[PDB]
Amino acid sequence: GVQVETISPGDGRTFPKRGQTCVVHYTGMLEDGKKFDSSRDRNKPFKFMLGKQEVIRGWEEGVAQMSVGQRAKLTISPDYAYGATGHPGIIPPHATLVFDVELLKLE
Ligand SMILES: [N+]
Repeated sequence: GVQVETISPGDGRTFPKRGQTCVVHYTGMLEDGKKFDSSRDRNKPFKFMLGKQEVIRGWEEGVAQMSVGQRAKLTISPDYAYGATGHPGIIPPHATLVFDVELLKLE
């Protein structure tokens, strides 16, 4: 499953619902602490609709427990990320990923 640890609190009341577009900034890291992706480096926030399975299971379940403005660290197990196959060249098999995600707003 996913484990959420608050880094900085959000409003404590606006949680994302199915069908909404979440606008976030993130940084992906492998268990070692090595970065592999980051909307921050691209200086452009990422958007995805909750429920449309366009991101890994772990983001859909973890981000749904965050509120607007909150910045959290998600620790996601293989079964909720890229599985046994991973994504060769980028993500190793059976990899536990750590994301530093900040929920900027909802649309
Ligand atoms: N995968």
